[PDB]
Amino acid sequence: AALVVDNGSGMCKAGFAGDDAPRAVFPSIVGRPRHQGVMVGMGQKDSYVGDEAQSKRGILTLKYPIEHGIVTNWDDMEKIWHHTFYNELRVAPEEHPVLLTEAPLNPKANREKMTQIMFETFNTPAMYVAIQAVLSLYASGRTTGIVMDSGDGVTHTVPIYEGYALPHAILRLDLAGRDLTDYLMKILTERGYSFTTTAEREIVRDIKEKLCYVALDFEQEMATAASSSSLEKSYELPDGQVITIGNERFRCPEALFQPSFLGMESCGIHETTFNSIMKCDVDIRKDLYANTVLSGGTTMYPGIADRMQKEITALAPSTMKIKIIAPPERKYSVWIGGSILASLSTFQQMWISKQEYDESGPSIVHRKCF
Amino acid sequence: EKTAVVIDLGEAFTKCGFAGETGPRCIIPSVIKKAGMPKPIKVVQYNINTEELYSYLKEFIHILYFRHLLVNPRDRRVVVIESVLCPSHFRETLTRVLFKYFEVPSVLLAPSHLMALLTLGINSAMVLDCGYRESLVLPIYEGIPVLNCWGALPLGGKALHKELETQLLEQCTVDTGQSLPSVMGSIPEGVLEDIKVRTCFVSDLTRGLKIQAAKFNRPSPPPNVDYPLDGEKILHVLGSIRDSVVEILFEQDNEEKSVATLILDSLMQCPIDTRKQLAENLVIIGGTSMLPGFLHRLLAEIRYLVEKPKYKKTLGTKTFRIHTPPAKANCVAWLGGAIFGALQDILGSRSVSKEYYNQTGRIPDWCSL
Amino acid sequence: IANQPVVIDNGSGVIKAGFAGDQIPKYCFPNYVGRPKHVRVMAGALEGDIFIGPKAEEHRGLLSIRYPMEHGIVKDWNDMERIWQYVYSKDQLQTFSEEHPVLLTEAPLNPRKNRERAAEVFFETFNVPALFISMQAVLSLYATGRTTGVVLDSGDGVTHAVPIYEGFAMPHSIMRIDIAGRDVSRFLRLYLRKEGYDFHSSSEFEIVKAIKERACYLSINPQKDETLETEKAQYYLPDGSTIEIGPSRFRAPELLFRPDLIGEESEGIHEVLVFAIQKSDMDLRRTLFSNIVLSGGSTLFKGFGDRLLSEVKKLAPKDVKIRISAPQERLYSTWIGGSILASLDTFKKMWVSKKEYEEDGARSIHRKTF
Ligand SMILES: Nc1ncnc2c1ncn2[C@@H]1O[C@H](COP(=O)(O)OP(=O)(O)OP(=O)(O)O)[C@@H](O)[C@H]1O
Ligand SMILES: Nc1ncnc2c1ncn2[C@@H]1O[C@H](COP(=O)(O)OP(=O)(O)O)[C@@H](O)[C@H]1O
Ligand SMILES: Nc1ncnc2c1ncn2[C@@H]1O[C@H](COP(=O)(O)OP(=O)(O)O)[C@@H](O)[C@H]1O
Repeated sequence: AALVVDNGSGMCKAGFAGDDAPRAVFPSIVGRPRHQGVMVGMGQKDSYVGDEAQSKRGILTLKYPIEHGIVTNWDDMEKIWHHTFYNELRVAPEEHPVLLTEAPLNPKANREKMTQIMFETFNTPAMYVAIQAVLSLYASGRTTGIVMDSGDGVTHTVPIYEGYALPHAILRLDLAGRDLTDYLMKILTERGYSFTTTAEREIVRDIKEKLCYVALDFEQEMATAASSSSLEKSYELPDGQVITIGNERFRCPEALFQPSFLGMESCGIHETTFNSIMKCDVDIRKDLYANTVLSGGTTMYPGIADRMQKEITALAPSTMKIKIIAPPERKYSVWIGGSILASLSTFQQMWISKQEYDESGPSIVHRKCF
Repeated sequence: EKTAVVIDLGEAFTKCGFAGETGPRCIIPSVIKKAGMPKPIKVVQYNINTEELYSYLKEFIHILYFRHLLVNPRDRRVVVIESVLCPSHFRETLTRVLFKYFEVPSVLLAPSHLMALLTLGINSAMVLDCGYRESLVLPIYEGIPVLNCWGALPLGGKALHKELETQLLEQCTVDTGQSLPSVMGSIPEGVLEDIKVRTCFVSDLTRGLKIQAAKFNRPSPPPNVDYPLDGEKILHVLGSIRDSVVEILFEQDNEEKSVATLILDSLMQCPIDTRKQLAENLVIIGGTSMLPGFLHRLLAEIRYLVEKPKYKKTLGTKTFRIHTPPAKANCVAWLGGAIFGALQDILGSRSVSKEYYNQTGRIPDWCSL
Repeated sequence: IANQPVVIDNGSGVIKAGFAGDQIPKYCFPNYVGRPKHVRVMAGALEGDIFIGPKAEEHRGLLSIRYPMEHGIVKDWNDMERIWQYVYSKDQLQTFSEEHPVLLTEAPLNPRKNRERAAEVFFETFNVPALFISMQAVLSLYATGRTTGVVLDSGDGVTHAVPIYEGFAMPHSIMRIDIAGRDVSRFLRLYLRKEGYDFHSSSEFEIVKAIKERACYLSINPQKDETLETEKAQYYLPDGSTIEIGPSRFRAPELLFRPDLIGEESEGIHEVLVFAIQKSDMDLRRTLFSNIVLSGGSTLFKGFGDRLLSEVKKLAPKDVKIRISAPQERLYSTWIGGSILASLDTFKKMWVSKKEYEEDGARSIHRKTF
């Protein structure tokens, strides 16, 4: 009887332990309406959370509470947690221990305030905070490998060999899905479709989730898209309006492999994984090149394992078996792994009881996180 | 428990009654009653003296209470229905009257479009108010009005009266007892209103196109009946003017601004998500909206302007549908305010209390502080 | 072929033109097309149905005005062709289009269709031998004769900040809001309806624009002007009447600083400059705060610089020197700098000849100017 909540910068995948698929799957968004001197009448809420704000998105302002894995607004995150517990799962958090998923290399203030809120506000008996990559490796059915997680606000790589982590070979990159959404929004404005407000950001990310794929040979695909026009597909907005996108489809996730399009001055996800492998020990790099696991929602692009495999193949030596593992359930890998972990017979000693927080306080999380 | 008097103003006819009462108890015009007054000056006027409007509002609301409400203004709440974009000076004058001469428990300057939406029960629609002075469009989404999306046109009942006055003054065939034109320099508004309701009517879309062809090189429908007038000054209306009066109401004149075009303009400024829900929920309120064939020609004009190569590429194929309110289009907003006034739960906290106005003086309006 | 280059400084509200070297553009007029209200059937009224500038200002209550450019994007290309032809006509330049070089201005982040159609016009209708579609911020820097600086222009439809540091324009630090003078006039009309007067025509809307340009002050604290009672400075209408404006004269320019009060989502002018500086590097903000260049006609409000200083002091960190350089030629800084840039000798490589444009077309434009 454990609760597994996956709080990312985008969706908030929540459900019970032992279950295969999570119950609660909703965009973690809060939104205040356009405050004007006029009234409303016959009731309405004050701040819509979840699918409420997703359907009433035409007038409210979408404000994410988590930016790059950092909870930037604890009151909005507290509203999302209250909505999750008392409305999506329909069970109070006092009768169950919860399991939260944070990103690696996360500033300590988040990892501590999360615990302070889960104990002082909801009166939970036990809470554990695990790294999302570890849970993705749990859900991948392996104890050896590197996880190339990619969320909407964060993207990191964590190598774990035979169940042991390498806390120094863990990299992290802020170039994730939300930055791709902003880049696609800017180039769609360049093609003549101004998606200015935050309410249009959900439409442009819907375009990203539906018609954007990873190009294998980006220069060849770009030259053929500028030459031919069969690649240009159509798409309908919530209105009767219809658009056509030619380059945007494959040029949108190109920022993941080429961060120079956003001026990040960094390395792409392929070389981020390559550098994360090279920072490990020289005797366990074969297993990492074979058990490369993709996870998160930003790896759901069609035809991305081929690009990752080609780029790493060009980077890794010729005598290595480059193998990319991309399960179709990688959108919920963190939650599935949280379910597996929460349902283990050993994990009961791995919790953080209420009295432990009563004695130590917020500093016990660092000695009990991982 | 006490009731709530729902007062609704208007430049032509004021509407008033109680809370929960389906339909107002009386609909008295905005005229006054005073000795030595050949023409009663309207109560709802703008850009004029302050104290004069204070006295006019005092006497009109006083006679309104004591002649169609039969109750002292201290035992029950007052919900003053006022349309949005009403001048602040007019609202301040109403507040001064209701709190310095009558001393009501709490007023509520609630908008008109929002309660017109409350009548249907749904939380989102596009509301076209064909009032007397001007036309007004105000999109409402999830109970919140999209105030930046608005539209006004001086093509209400006043423009119809101006049209009828000029046109009937031209073809003034008042028989003797044969032409006799311009016998009187100006004709009143009562006869003009009677001509509007009893004789004028809204034409068809194809008939309107025939009138457009009749503008410059034929008026196809010719029915007419010689409208009488007291003092044996019997005039004769024409079979084409009964069509031209509505033709100017649905005229564009190379500016693309007709009564039906205003809804499409406000729909253009609305956000992408709200588009199909406002198209699926269209409400037509107002007094000018009670003309025979007005809704049919209105919807036909909307759908005729849908495939116009200026608004089609942004709207396209849409499902336009007009709702049918459970009250008359001339008095829908009042019924919405009546249902709102019959809700004594939060109205005590939603409305402006008397104590707060006496000790503060500030009136809530969409303005800073 | 070569002659004196013409700087056709376009814009959403006032299209400005004049030959290079001139320090004052002798031919400036508001950007619109005048057509009479009643559809013409014969003569004896405003003939030809085409009025621009002085002949457009000749009559107001007898015209229906249609703007050709909205938010820097050309909606009616035929109207812009007629306005450009009016610039080449017998009343504005009396010169030949196929002889003089023509400079062109555009707001940043504009769609490619605008540039392609504009070059189609300037290379098919008016076969200009030299066309260079420059920007609208770089030109203000050339006019001021300054290397560094944060150009904050505010025309009739677009307000955008482009922080250029010693000739280097940072494209990812550009903030662009589609709110300016035209929308300021629209919400000013909205507030005028609350005052008591109403306007319902395009020419009537230009009368509202005249009302805006004569008296619109920005106090540092609008609540102080709200608590007190203004003296209601009169305004003699062009029709012959008088209007006591009142509080709407200051409530209307609050849009550019607090657009959330009306119901629109944006950041505001002060936040455009602040976020444009915050998106820049950490080592350049100290110099970009002390180098602020104003431009555009919407920056001509009484007390604009004082309120902008107060808001920047609120957002920027303490003890940071701010210098909002407000030149006197703000309404013509884009044209003046365009004249300075076009008068240069290195400017020869910037344009594209007619044959050079015929070589490739759209790609030739986008490759040579960028
Ligand atoms: N089919 C798809 N193709 C491409 N991108 C997708 C697809 N489906 C979802 N996405 C993107 O993946 C992201 C989903 O984020 P994700 O599911 O990883 O949750 P999260 O909030 O990032 O938390 P976590 O990283 O822990 O899962 C969204 O930004 C969305 O734009
Ligand atoms: N039964 C009717 N049939 C047709 N038109 C009507 C009818 N009753 C009123 N009207 C018209 O409605 C107008 C009154 O509108 P009103 O509701 O007073 O506007 P406001 O919103 O300013 O109060 C009058 O000008 C009149 O022409
Ligand atoms: N003195 C002024 N006071 C108020 N507003 C002004 C003033 N001068 C210009 N404006 C506004 O600024 C606009 C002119 O800005 P400008 O930079 O010329 O625009 P564009 O670059 O689009 O031509 C006009 O449309 C007008 O609304």
